[PDB]
Amino acid sequence: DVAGLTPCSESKAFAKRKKNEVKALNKRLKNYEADSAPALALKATIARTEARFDKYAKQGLLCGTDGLPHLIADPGLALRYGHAGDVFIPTIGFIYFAGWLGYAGSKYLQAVAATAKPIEKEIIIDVPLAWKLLWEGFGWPLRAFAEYKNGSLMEDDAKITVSPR
Amino acid sequence: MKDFTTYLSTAPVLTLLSVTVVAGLLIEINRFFPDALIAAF
Amino acid sequence: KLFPKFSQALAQDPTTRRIWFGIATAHDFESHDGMTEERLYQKIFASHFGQLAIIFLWTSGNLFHVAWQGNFEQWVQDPLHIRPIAHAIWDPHFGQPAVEAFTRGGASGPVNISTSGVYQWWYTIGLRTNQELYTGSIFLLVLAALFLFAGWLHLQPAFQPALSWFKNAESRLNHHLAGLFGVSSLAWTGHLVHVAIPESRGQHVGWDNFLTVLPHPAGLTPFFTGNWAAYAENPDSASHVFNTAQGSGTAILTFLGGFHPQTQSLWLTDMAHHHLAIAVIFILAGHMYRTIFGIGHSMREILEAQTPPSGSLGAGHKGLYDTVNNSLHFQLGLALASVGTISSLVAQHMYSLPPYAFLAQDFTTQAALYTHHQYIAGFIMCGAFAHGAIFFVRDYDPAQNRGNVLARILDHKEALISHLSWASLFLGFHTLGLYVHNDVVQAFGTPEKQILIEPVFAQWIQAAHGKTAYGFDFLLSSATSAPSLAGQALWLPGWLQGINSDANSLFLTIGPGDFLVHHAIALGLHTTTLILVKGALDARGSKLMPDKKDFGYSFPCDGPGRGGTCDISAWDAFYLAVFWMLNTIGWVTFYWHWKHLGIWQGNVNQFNESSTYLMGWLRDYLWLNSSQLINGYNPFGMNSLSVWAWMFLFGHLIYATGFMFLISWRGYWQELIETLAWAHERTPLANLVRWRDKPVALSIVQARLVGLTHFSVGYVLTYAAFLIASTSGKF
Amino acid sequence: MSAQFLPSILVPLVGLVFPAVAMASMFLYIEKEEI
Amino acid sequence: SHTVKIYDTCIGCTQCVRACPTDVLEMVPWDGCKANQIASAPRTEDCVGCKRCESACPTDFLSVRVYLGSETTRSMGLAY
Amino acid sequence: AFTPPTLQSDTPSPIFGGSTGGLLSQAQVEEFHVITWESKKEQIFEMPTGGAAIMRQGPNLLKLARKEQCLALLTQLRTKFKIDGYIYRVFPNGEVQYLHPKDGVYPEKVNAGRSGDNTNMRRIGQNKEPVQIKFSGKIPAEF
Amino acid sequence: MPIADYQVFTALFLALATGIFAVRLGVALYK
Amino acid sequence: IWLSGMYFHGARFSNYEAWLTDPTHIKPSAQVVWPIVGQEILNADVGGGFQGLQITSGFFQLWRAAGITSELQL
Amino acid sequence: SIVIFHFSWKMQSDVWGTVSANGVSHITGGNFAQSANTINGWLRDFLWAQSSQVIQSYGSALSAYGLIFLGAHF
Ligand code: CLA
Ligand code: CLA
Ligand code: CLA
Ligand code: CLA
Ligand code: CLA
Ligand code: CLA
Ligand SMILES: CC1=C(/C=C/C(C)=C/C=C/C(C)=C/C=C/C=C(C)/C=C/C=C(C)/C=C/C2=C(C)CCCC2(C)C)C(C)(C)CCC1
Ligand code: SF4
Ligand code: SF4
Ligand code: SF4
Repeated sequence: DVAGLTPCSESKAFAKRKKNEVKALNKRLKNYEADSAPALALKATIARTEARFDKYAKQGLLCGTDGLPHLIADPGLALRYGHAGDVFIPTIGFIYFAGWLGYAGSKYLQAVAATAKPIEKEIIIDVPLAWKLLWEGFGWPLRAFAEYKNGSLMEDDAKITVSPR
Repeated sequence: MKDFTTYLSTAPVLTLLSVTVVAGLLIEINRFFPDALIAAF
Repeated sequence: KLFPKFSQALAQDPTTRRIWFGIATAHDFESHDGMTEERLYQKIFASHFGQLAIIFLWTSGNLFHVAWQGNFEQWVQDPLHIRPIAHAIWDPHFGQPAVEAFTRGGASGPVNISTSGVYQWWYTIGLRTNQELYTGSIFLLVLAALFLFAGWLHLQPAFQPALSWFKNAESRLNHHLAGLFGVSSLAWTGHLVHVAIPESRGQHVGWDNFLTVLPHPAGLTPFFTGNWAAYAENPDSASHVFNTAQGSGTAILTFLGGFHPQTQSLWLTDMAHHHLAIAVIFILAGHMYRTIFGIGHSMREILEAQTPPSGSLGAGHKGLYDTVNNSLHFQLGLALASVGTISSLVAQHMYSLPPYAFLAQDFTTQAALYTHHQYIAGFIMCGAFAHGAIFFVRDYDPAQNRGNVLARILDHKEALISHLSWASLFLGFHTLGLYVHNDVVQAFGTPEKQILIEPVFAQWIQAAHGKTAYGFDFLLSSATSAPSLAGQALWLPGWLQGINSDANSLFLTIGPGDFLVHHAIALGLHTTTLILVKGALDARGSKLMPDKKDFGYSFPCDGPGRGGTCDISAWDAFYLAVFWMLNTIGWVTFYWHWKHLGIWQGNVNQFNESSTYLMGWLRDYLWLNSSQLINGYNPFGMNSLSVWAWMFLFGHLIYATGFMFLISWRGYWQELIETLAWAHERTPLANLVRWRDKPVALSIVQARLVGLTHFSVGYVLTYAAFLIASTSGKF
Repeated sequence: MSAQFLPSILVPLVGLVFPAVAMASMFLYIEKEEI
Repeated sequence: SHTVKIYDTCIGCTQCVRACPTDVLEMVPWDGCKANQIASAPRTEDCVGCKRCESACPTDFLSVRVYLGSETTRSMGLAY
Repeated sequence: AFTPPTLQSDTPSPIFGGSTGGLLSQAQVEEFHVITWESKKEQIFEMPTGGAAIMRQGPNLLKLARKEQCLALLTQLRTKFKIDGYIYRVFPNGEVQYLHPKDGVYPEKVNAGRSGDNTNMRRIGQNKEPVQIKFSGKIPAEF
Repeated sequence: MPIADYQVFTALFLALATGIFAVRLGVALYK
Repeated sequence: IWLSGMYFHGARFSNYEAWLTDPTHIKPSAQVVWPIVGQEILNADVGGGFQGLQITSGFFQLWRAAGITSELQL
Repeated sequence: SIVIFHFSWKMQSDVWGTVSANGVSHITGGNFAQSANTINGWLRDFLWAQSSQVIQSYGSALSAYGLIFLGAHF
């Protein structure tokens, strides 16, 4: 409980939702020989649904007045309640992968800018160079913080063109 | 060959290839690790 | 060919344009021929007098129609079982069934049922009979005549005030803060205490006997002896019946907080005390600036000293006094921004803290008032930004405003525009993505895979106000905290009682659906601000058009050169932002209406579960609630909701028409009209009639204006019809 | 209500007589050529 | 009755005067450029506003500059 | 010096079958235009009002409504036929102006003896500020 | 007690007077 | 290529042979979806002991009019 | 679009249906003849009414048609 939200493993509405959705799939089953391809597909679907509902209850997600899992988007109020996997950990994971792709693209631009025909190396990518830079982009937190502490990441506005006010 | 590989490096083909690779990867991850709502480690 | 008396350039126009543009430029006095600053200010002053006359006549007409054709006397007796009548209907196209269907609130003939909430207001402020309404109407009619006479009086060279009188800002602020605001609310407190409070306790106080009635049994001695607490001795009991004397009390300046149990509105003594405090504060604030008595402030010196050292702001606010004072569009933009934000404030408070008796009890009035003031605020905000753009194009002097915050904010405009772009892109991408994800996983029959973020920050703030529902137990929700111990004897009993009850709109419970909708609102505000701010800053010139200020605020384009420059002017930025303002206010009103429609039926679950995906909005809101509206007239007859069904289709038609002007552009129409001109000059029996004005297709900017006006009118009419017919039908 | 006849006279005045007269006067004035 | 101006950044390339469809721009002798010629707009009563002149100027920023203004029968391009 | 030629009214017109794009009521109240050229062979050309006409040997005259139609026709002649023509402006009272080849020399070639009207000797941003010229019945680019 | 006819007529006459004041102010503004 | 795809899907992922026997109650289908993200629900209970999307291209009626009556011929 | 709307309503109202051994019971019941005369008739008796099967398609095999219907609106 973090804000009037009982753990889904306790909420009765969550188990009721599990029950109802499984009962619907059972009603769909009761029409085929339990060895035909449709019957096997339905049985696999029911197994998948049961696995999902047990997995959600195991991880202690919070269910509301209705039986639906809720997430917490405040560090500290999710780290002292064991719910950091809801937003904070995926926040780190995204920020990392997004930065990886962005840094790989940025370094590819800065690498093909200093060539003979920079406008040509954007529509006909150099795949070995792109792949090398894609591999080097994994350390992007380190390299980006190095360039910020170095001052080489950014450009002074006296050199960027601007509009006539 | 060299020109064929140059064609395979063009933005229309390489973009489509990379989107296909990433899509296939996400599809595989969701096929083996489905219904993952949180980063449970 | 001399109609545009103010514009010689348009007078010589041989086409129909001279009429169109001759109307749309009638109030832009600064662009008129032979115009001086003195004359501009005098003409503006007289126009303001005309505006106040219009406002007083409109309110007098409302009062007269309610007194004459309304059922106010009947509504006073049974405020909850009577439908307030607006005005009578006299239409010679009505069939008999329509006359049958529009005879409603007991009136002898067809009538309109009022959704403006003026009945509740006049009932709350002390008006009980129709003779009082008629007296108010007559007094306001005379007052409008007096303001008209003053407006004519000050247009006269014997009475015309000099230009230096208008620019006197210190005296004007002194008199508006202390006199227009302070004394006016002081007199409102006087009315409340002398009339509205006693009329709320069964006693009748009128012009006949107000000098023979003590508002307090020990009148005026506690006030002058400092024993002020004697004016809050016995307040209104929790079993008080409004308009009657069942447990009335003698206190006139109470501070109970919360709501009246029966009316579900604010206590009237609370509002009297409110206005007393406001009066004192505003008079004190009105004694701040220097006039002719050798004390006070020179605002110029204040602005000249607000320059931080280290030069973070540059020259600080050096030259802002003259900048604001000399430019009328700067002042107009500031006033519009303030008035629009206050209109939004009025809308957001008056539903959660209803101030009028038996308001909130009536549901269509709540929705109507909220949506009205929200749309008004949205339009006013667009106007504030439009006039900021006009200030930059017209009245901005780089030499005077050199190094001050205005120049500094023009200096780095790309940072502002790029960061607005990032914020809007983020909000749009993510709110749309979450809505689509919820919608897809619901579509596949697995609603438990929904991303339902909890609004823990807003829930935490709600808990800080004493809402003991999320278990935060933070500030006012902790009966032991310092703010709780401080207010537990003044205001906190009633306030906590109101906030912790689900019978009102005071701080509604919020879940994931509220999170998603608030982020949609954030997307709307940020994108509208992006368009408006970009068009205001990118108005003196772009990289594409470095000399844009040489062309003015409004112009079509810059030809098809340099790739094409359609919609390049700042006026076109205002044009494009009006659409986003409409969309954002539509989201806000949709959210409010569905939340409260779930609230009023007791079925909070419908919203709380169906609002996390977009098909829930399309099906459980628009489609479900439109059943009674579209059934207003049908092959089996019609009911009172036929007018709203017709208005529904009417707004649809207007909006669809506006697309014609928005999509098709001047060039197909010119050739088409010109073929028509060949047809007319060239057909027998019609050559005897010729046009005095050469018929030409609407101009580019004019057509954009026409399409935008149709779009806005259709939007407003359609939503108003849906709202009124969907709330009044069910309640 | 009182003066039941009064709307039946005022409504045609404001929705037919006044609009036609105002439009005629306005169209005469915008084409007055010399004001 | 559009206001057409020519500024000294002109290089006298004759593009603006071949572009114009109504013969408003013209070549006159000058000395502030290598071609020893500049454009001029004497017949500006004929300017329609098409800005073909302004779309052909190679100078940055543009040397021939049109400011649409008052509208007449010639400026509005009316054949009826 | 140069002397503009005189409009000879008795000139053969191109063989044309009649069009719905010809003159209108504007040519009887305001003014219209006339274009004259000299054809080295009788040949088919495209009249700017739709359709095709045949220009005859020698002098040809053709009257249109707008000046721009006449110049479009003349540009067609100069490109696809290498024929040089003259554009006169006819008023309905009888007055005749002479328009396009104003100095006998075409507008793209320097004539030395032309008027440099509307030629500012400042750049584009060197114009005055609108706040300085407020309430003046002009625009910043004519000071 | 509904308002009487003479009250309606007095109101309408005073409205006419106010309209006269309005037209005076309007023509003053047009000048 | 498009026609080959249509006939191949009719031959492999369609209930054509089941639909021939009872054309009045079996709903024509010729496209099945995978299990990958709960999209299995899209497999309709069309009939013939089959699960798939319900086609509306009129290919079954066309093939019957041609006179097919086998999934080898497709 | 107007042509296909006309075809859909006319066929669902005056042709398509089931025979109940005593008369044809059409899908919509014949409301085209009396309700198509007005714009509100099209908005209510054809477009609001017949959209009930698409907005209530979540969790079924037609759920995809419920998504595209929304998605196309985007
Ligand atoms: C690697 C290329 C790259 C990089 C490093 C950036 C970086 C940035 N962009 Mg940008 N952008 C890009 C490509 C890139 N962009 C492209 C191709 C487009 C056209 C669609 C845009 C359109 C765009 C807009 C409209 C905006 C930005 C903005 C921004 C800034 C905010 C961060 C952000 O979330 O942007 C958002 C990113 C996107 C909207 C799309 C990203 C495009 C893909 C995902 C990346 C391309 C990778 C490349 C194709 C692969 C090369 C790898 C190599 C091995 C070959 C940031 C500095 C915002 C800003 O103004 O700054 C505050 C802003 O509003 N970008
Ligand atoms: C400006 C609004 C206003 C007006 C016009 C009046 C007028 C009146 N009040 Mg009242 N009153 C008001 C506000 C007002 N009051 C407020 C805000 C409160 C408290 C919430 C009260 C509470 C009150 C009580 C309890 C009583 C009255 C009474 C009276 C009547 C007797 C006159 C009097 O008070 O003795 C004369 C006043 C003085 C000798 C000194 C007053 C001078 C003050 C302190 C300064 C004036 C400056 C002021 C800002 C000017 C504003 C201009 C404005 C009036 C246009 C009188 C008709 C008494 C009565 O007999 O009931 C009929 C009575 O007992 N009033
Ligand atoms: C205190 C409020 C206020 C004031 C005093 C002004 C004053 C002024 N504005 Mg302004 N403005 C405001 C608010 C205000 N505005 C707001 C809220 C907006 C946002 C919409 C705008 C947006 C705006 C723009 C874009 C422009 C001005 C302009 C001007 C100047 C000339 C006005 C004009 O051209 O008249 C002409 C008046 C009209 C043409 C009226 C048009 C008809 C309306 C818009 C719609 C009519 C449809 C009708 C309601 C439908 C009937 C309903 C029924 C059928 C159901 C003038 C000084 C112009 C300017 O400064 O020039 C540079 C300019 O271009 N304003
Ligand atoms: C449903 C209609 C619609 C939509 C979706 C948008 C969306 C957007 N508008 Mg827009 N607008 C609209 C109507 C709409 N507008 C109308 C009618 C007008 C009046 C002309 C305007 C006028 C307007 C202006 C003036 C501006 C915008 C801006 C923006 C962008 C704001 C940033 C954002 O929210 O990021 C969120 C991004 C999205 C919501 C796009 C969705 C992402 C797609 C769907 C993902 C791609 C999936 C897939 C690969 C698609 C390709 C598949 C296909 C090729 C097979 C955004 C993309 C502002 C802007 O440019 O941003 C900086 C801007 O200033 N709008
Ligand atoms: C609902 C929106 C709407 C409406 C009403 C129209 C209407 C019209 N369009 Mg248009 N169009 C639209 C959307 C719309 N369009 C959009 C979105 C586009 C972008 C693609 C276009 C693009 C377009 C083009 C390219 C053309 C038209 C043309 C026309 C005209 C054809 C003549 C006609 O239809 O007969 C009659 C008109 C009507 C039936 C309109 C309704 C009027 C009512 C039924 C009767 C009028 C009496 C009235 C109620 C009484 C007066 C009341 C009093 C207070 C004044 C017509 C006025 C064509 C045209 O100009 O003429 C051929 C033309 O070529 N439109
Ligand atoms: C400005 C507010 C206002 C509004 C919106 C209306 C609206 C209406 N009135 Mg009403 N009226 C008003 C003020 C107003 N009135 C006032 C202050 C009085 C007191 C004298 C009256 C007395 C009155 C009577 C006796 C009647 C109406 C009636 C009507 C209805 C039919 C209109 C008509 O033909 O009557 C004509 C209206 C008049 C002859 C006088 C109204 C003059 C107002 C003040 C015009 C103000 C102009 C406005 C502010 C600016 C708009 C610009 C415009 C000039 C182009 C209509 C709904 C009739 C009705 O009941 O229909 C069933 C009816 O018989 N009114
Ligand atoms: C464009 C332009 C313009 C215009 C602008 C605008 C329009 C602006 C605005 C804006 C706006 C419209 C804003 C708003 C605002 C507000 C704010 C910003 C606020 C606030 C507040 C606070 C901070 C609060 C606090 C508190 C709380 C928290 C609660 C309780 C109470 C208290 C008080 C404590 C101008 C001409 C001028 C200039 C130039 C150009
Ligand atoms: S299409 Fe219209 S707005 Fe765009 S450049 Fe051409 S004339 Fe200007
Ligand atoms: S196109 Fe520009 S640079 Fe060239 S002659 Fe004309 S004005 Fe001068
Ligand atoms: S705008 Fe057109 S008509 Fe005017 S000068 Fe330029 S090219 Fe000539």
